[PDB]
Amino acid sequence: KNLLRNALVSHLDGTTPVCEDIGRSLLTYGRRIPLAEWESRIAEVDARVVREVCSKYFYDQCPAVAGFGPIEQLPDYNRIRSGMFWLRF
Amino acid sequence: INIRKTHPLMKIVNNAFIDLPAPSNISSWWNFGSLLGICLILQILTGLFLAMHYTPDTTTAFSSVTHICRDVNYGWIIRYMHANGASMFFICLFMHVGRGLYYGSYTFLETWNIGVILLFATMATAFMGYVLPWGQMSFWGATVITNLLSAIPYIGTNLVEWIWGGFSVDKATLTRFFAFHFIFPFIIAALAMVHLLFLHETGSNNPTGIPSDTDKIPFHPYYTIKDILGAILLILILMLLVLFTPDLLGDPDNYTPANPLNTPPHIKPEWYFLFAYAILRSIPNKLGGVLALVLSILVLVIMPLLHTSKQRSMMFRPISQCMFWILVADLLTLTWIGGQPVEHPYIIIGQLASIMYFLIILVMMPVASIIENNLLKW
Amino acid sequence: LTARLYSLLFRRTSTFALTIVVGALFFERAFDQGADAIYEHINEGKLWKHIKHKY
Amino acid sequence: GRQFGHLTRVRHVITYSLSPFEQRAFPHYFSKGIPNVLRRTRACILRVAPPFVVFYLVYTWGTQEFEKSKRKN
Amino acid sequence: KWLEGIRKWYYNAAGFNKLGLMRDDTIHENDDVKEAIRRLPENLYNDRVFRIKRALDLSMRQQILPKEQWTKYEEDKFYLEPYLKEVIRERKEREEWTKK
Ligand code: HEM
Ligand code: HEM
Repeated sequence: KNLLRNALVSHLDGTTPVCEDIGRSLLTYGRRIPLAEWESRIAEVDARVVREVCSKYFYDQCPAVAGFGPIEQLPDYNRIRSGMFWLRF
Repeated sequence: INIRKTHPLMKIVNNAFIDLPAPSNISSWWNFGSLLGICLILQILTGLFLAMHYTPDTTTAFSSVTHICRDVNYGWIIRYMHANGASMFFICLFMHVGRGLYYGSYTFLETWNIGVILLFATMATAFMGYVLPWGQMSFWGATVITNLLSAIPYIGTNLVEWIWGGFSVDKATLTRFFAFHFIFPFIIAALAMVHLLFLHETGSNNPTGIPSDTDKIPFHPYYTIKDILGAILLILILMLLVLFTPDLLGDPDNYTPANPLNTPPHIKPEWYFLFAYAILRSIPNKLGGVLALVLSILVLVIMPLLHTSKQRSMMFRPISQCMFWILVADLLTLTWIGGQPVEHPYIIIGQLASIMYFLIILVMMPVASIIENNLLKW
Repeated sequence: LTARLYSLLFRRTSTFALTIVVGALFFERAFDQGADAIYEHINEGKLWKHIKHKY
Repeated sequence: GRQFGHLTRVRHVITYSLSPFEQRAFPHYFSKGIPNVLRRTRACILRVAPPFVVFYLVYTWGTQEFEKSKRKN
Repeated sequence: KWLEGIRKWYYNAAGFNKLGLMRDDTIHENDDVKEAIRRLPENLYNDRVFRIKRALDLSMRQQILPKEQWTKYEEDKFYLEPYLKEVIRERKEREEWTKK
């Protein structure tokens, strides 16, 4: 949460990145989110929401892999999948 | 980081079973190695339960086997698993060797020689096992093969007096055979580990014979689940064979006490030795026959030193392929001639089949090989 | 309908192993009764429970 | 022999693979696999047969010769 | 001569044309052939490894390419023969220098 606060503040620096954030917010969200709303949604998450979201999105899903270069010693895709879920290994 | 790459045992397991680069080409013909290993430990287990219920006294050996099959709980399924698991053990042995020959994997010297030493150990082990029940066929086949060892002048006469324990197969011969049958599968397991070591040092093969160093795949969980599928197939085969007609292969004559005077006229060992037995009696000499048996397995030694084709495989040389399937039909011919006693048509075609065996494997593979060498502008 | 069963009893691997053990003893019960009913049906008559009931 | 990584040097290759869950287990199994196994059958059995049919005929012929020795006596 | 027909029928039925493998593709590899594979230009090496990788895939699935992609005896492109010649002649040179 602290890194999210400080990085979002320093992301809101100058005028050109901030107005870029303005345009990208008014396209998708339909609005620009105030920084107090950002800080409120930061404080509205503790470890419970974090482990639920990691349970929904990370845990035992089907990823997409892009490999480029000297990638022969990359494990094959079934190794990634059978390492994706824990039976506590 | 991980236990698997920093622990001295899981380094070995990681380099044998997990990070082993497997070729992505092998068909079900390559499944017989893991099936031989699982049959080996299953034979160890069933034999060990047999050893917990067995009394090697020759007067009471037959009764002991009887009490195993009757009053010890499940002693009949353990005994039938041991005998017919030995049968399927030699079946998977023959498919393993036929794989390693026909798909040209016998370019390797040392793994092949270790395999042949394994063949000697398994043949002697299975014979000692077959002698152990102390039945009629066991007793007389023991006498026959002991005398074939006595066939050598000047070198082996005291050797056979030594393995006799006396005048003939006495009780001491039975306890010697119990001990060697009871130890030699562990020597088989150690030499199988050395077999596996030289293979995992050099590398596997593939159906085409092309070196597959561009398409390696991990061993787990591809061939692990593939060999478990092969294991379930082998288990259903062996359990059908021991739960519907368990006397499909074993001799009916071997269920009598060892009458030391009879020699019933339909004497033969079990089917797996019979083609090795067939080369013997279709050659009109004692010493020439026993030397020809030894030279049969030594032909299996020699065969990597006669490869003069500039391919590795036989997947692409169809004339040599035809000759090899002729050798297959000749093997099963020798098996059936070993399955029948000595009669005049059988004498004719027995000499025919044994001469054709030696003449194909000694001579015909280099002839078809040099035909295939010249025939493709080489 | 399969997705609802995946949501219930296929995610945490400890409860997964425990519930397939529960299903394994369930299968023990059903399988022994199935084998006994089938084998007695193909051997109606010549089984010792019949003759012993008549003794 | 050794592990991955140090085996060959291959440029110029791009490989596509799909997740096993998205695909079916048997996409057109019987409707393709039976012509495939008949094709593998047709591509081999003329190389397979001339040992085995000759073996079976020699088996029946030597069987007839032994039986014919045991027909008159 | 009819022996050309023998070789043509033989290459037609000899398997490796069906997978897309030329004459230089199913070679047994002792150390001489490994020297010959090392002594190769880059793009021909790349064509060799691409044919091999496709052949490994085809022999895995036991699937054979269509009639449009087989190689015929009219178009047997053989390239590995001179390098193989030179390595054999050098090995015979070393044998002569040891038996001279
Ligand atoms: C080291 C573990 C083993 C032990 C302790 C063991 C022990 C025994 C015993 C006590 C018998 C006599 C019981 C009987 O004949 O029915 C026997 C029989 C036999 N064993 Fe083993 N055995 C072992 C492994 C093997 C292996 C690896 C083979 C080869 C595949 C083998 C092949 C046989 C054969 C062919 C018989 C004869 C079966 C018969 O004629 O009744 N045994 N073994
Ligand atoms: C004692 C019984 C034997 C056991 C338990 C055994 C076990 C194995 C195992 C586990 C493998 C590795 C998996 C695989 O097959 O690729 C293997 C490979 C091999 N074995 Fe054996 N083997 C036995 C007998 C033999 C014999 C008698 C020979 C012939 C001399 C032989 C020749 C080979 C060869 C050539 C390979 C490598 C084939 C390839 O690269 O694909 N084995 N064996």
